[PDB]
Amino acid sequence: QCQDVVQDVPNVDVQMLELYDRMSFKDIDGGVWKQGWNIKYDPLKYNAHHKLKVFVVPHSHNDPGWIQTFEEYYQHDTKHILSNALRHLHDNPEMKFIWAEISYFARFYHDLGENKKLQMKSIVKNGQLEFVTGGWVMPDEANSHWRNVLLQLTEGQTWLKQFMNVTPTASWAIDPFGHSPTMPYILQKSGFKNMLIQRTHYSVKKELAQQRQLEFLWRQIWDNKGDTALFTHMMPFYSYDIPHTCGPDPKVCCQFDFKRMGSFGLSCPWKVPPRTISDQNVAARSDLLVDQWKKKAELYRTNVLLIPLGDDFRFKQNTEWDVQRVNYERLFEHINSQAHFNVQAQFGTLQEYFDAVHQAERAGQAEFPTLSGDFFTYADRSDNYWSGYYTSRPYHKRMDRVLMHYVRAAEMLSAWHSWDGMARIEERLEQARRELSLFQHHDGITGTAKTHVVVDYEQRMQEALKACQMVMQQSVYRLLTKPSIYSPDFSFSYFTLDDSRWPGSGVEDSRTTIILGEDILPSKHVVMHNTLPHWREQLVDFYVSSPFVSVTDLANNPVEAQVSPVWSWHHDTLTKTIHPQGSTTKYRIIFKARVPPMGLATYVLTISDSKPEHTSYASNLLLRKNPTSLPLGQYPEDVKFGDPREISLRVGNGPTLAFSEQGLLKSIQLTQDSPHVPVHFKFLKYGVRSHGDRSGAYLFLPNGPASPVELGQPVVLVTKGKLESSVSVGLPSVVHQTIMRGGAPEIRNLVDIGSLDNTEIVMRLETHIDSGDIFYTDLNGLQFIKRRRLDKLPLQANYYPIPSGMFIEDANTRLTLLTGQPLGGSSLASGELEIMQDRRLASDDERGLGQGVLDNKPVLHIYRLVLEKVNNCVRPSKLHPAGYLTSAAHKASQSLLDPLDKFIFAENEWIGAQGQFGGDHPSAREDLDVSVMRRLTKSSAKTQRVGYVLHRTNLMQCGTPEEHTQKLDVCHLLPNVARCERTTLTFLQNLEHLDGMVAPEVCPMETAAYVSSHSS
Ligand SMILES: *[C@@H]1O[C@H](CO)[C@@H](O)[C@H](O)[C@H]1NC(C)=O
Ligand SMILES: N[C@@H]1C[C@H](O)[C@H](O)[C@@H]1O
Ligand SMILES: [Zn+2]
Repeated sequence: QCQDVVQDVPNVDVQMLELYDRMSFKDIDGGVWKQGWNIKYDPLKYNAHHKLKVFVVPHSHNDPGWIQTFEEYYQHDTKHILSNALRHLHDNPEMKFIWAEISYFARFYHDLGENKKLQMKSIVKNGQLEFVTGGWVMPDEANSHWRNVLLQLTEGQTWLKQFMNVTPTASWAIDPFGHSPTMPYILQKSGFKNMLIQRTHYSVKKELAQQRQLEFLWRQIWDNKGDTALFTHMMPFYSYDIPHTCGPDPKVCCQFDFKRMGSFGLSCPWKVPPRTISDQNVAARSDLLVDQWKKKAELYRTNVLLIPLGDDFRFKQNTEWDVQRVNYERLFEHINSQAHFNVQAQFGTLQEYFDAVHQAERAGQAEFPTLSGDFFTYADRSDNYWSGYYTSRPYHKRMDRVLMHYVRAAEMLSAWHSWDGMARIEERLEQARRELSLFQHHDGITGTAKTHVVVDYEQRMQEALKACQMVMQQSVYRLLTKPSIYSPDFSFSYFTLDDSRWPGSGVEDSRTTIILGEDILPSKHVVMHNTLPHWREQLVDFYVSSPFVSVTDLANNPVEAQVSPVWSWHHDTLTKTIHPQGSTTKYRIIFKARVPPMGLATYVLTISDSKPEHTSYASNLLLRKNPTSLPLGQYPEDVKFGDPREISLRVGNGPTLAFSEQGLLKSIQLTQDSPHVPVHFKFLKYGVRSHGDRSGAYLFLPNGPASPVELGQPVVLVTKGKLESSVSVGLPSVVHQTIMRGGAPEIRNLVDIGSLDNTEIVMRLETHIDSGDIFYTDLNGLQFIKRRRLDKLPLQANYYPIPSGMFIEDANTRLTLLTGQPLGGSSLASGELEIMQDRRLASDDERGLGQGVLDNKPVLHIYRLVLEKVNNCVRPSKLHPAGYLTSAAHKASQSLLDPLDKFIFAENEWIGAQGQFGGDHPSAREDLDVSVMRRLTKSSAKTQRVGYVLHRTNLMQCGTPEEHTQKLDVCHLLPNVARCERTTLTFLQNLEHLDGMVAPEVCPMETAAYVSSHSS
């Protein structure tokens, strides 16, 4: 039976929200362990029959971009680290090394001669070089979507299986800025047995260390039974560098970083340098080091101790390999032979550490606590909370979500067929997956890299978008053209993509107008794709060169349509106002597209000489004092003008929205009867401190609560149509738009912070919902976690990642804000929600980036706003740490992240065109998604294989029958199935051979992967 994820509160030893409520977070000086205490141990704890086993694990943290680009670091540092690791591990059989970032390792290995490839394979096979995690990168855990965490994990592990014949089962995450339970969720479903984390709040490290709870079985917050649990090691100290990994006193541990004696340009800030180990000092040196090790061991439950030995881009020079290796070997020889220490120390790997810990556990020497929750928001010291990077470089955060969807759609659309090598499908998909995967790095999507590195990530993602477009349009042409007519040129553009929300109106004028005319071209085919596994209707829009356009399906049935002007906003330097201009040569046509599950639907746009029967025209009202005319070319309705005033709008039988005279929402009425519920949007600004620590790309250090943006008398544009209405207003730094299509409104903000230095712009919602101190935010687009706003912590500590949505509720009412981009946000008072839009910061914030954030560019942020009655919903109890979306909020999120794709046929006539693809595909319940569909074999494989990742969310029961759907069996989506297997989520291991070749659907909050084999 499926676990109930709502009604049983798991019993765990440590529940992070409960721990937060209880903890006092006092920042006291703990002595040499600044954020701890003076650790004491009983020397008689170890003896001949109970020794301390110490694993020193050499490592090198290699950022795939940060202060230099990926390729710059590869040429300057990483290729030398890997070349010298190969040499020194080969020559020194007891030395060990771990490696995390497969993007760099693949970059290196493919440039090796065969002789060196063979030597590399041998030091991996014999266990000297060990891959940890084996993702393409070490990803951010706050802003990343779980689908892209899995994508990058799969990209790295598929490479490693192919070329190194290994699949890591231990994860190493020493640098992401706070940690998410989405990681153990994905890793445990991908064969992992152990993971390690580091950047958790210094007060959490102290609290868990005092209880010896730094090693725990980390389960998901809803998991009563514990089947999601993954053994997790949290490192105890302030950094992963050598001063903070040997033991609690960095002034002592720095003396054991043998790269700091001077010739390498490094030194010890605690003013005592390392000394070369010799026969004359090894006993004293070992005394000092073993005492640090035994203090660190006090914080953990077994007699097996992990000592990382590394730092950023370490193990580069041959002289550095020698100075670390030779000095540690001298220490190990002395320590291991001096019975009075009762220690056995050696170089080891991460897996070796975890294997020895679990051998101790099985021998009955330790029992580990259970834990649920997350580790946000991180602070490394004092009040320095790392909530700034939840928003930094928001243009690229939004681009991540656009590319996420494009990769999914290109892999799915092209998976239906096998393609000849000449089509370059696999090549373009590999490039797209790798550039998106690279951006999941903890200096990519986080917005914490130097300006020229951000430009490199953007250029890579632009090439990845172009790759996706090529694959998608080739696939649409093949899926919708009569097979005996299909005659592809794999370099040709049969369709171009039309995307209404990226980069966005006002960000780039990149959309193509469909040009129709009696003397050039009467009509145009367009095609919509729906990547979701259920039938979808959704309004779509295109630019057209006439307002007199009508739409038909490919059975020539008329489709109701609305035409609206194309409005653009200009900051007018002559009048010093922000106001809209309408085009006099292009127009927007909007209509409802109905598209099969995982399918395609074709429509035709036809010009006529006059208003067509099934096309209506929106009215337009410009509210401002001092108006001037707004001609619209051939558009048949004249614009109307008026002074600023409150206005109300309703589309279809949907909610009625009321707006202030400044163009901002004031209330929502859900039904014709019901109350006008206050829901007010407001824009505010945070500044930066003029004394003490400055906000930068990582840190948010506001100078108090936000202050309202002074709005003046902004110009408001109201467009009212049968199918779509909107209110748009030109505010300082934001063109804010509320769009209504008959259900939950859509909000679009065109955010241009301009030259406003030391400013963070926030969008706040004010309501009467009696939420108190509780609010909910998501983790990686996968789950919603309960937050409690703690007044004992500063403002910036109450900011959390908002990777896809947030909500507040009381007994009767909920307000959910869904996002199309990860941003930071909070609820700083009962009834409020707020989300940061952009931040422009002049100073560096002392974490090594060496710049502020002064490279802002206009970005179009998108949202959905769902106000709902929830008193009839079956919700978790007050003690449950999770929350769950309603059906309407989940569908609104899907509308933002995986919209219909739109294709415009590029030539004048499409011969052989077909009207639909996928009409026979099952329309699966609403809580189930086909997150990934990917063909895993090239055309030369006799047995083709297609992989699917199926995710089922959990939606609240609120009494809507909402029913009859068809079972989805992904293993029968392609014909001639010969086998169906359940696999790990990376597709790399078969877990179950399935009866009747049927892939079962999954339980709420579960994710499974299946591979179908076809003998076609
Ligand atoms: C891959 O490793 C497995 C595990 O022992 C081994 O049996 C197999 O032969 C290896 N494949 C090769 C040799 O590349
Ligand atoms: N350890 C530092 C943090 C910075 O953001 C970059 O990821 C470096 O590795
Ligand atoms: Zn890093």
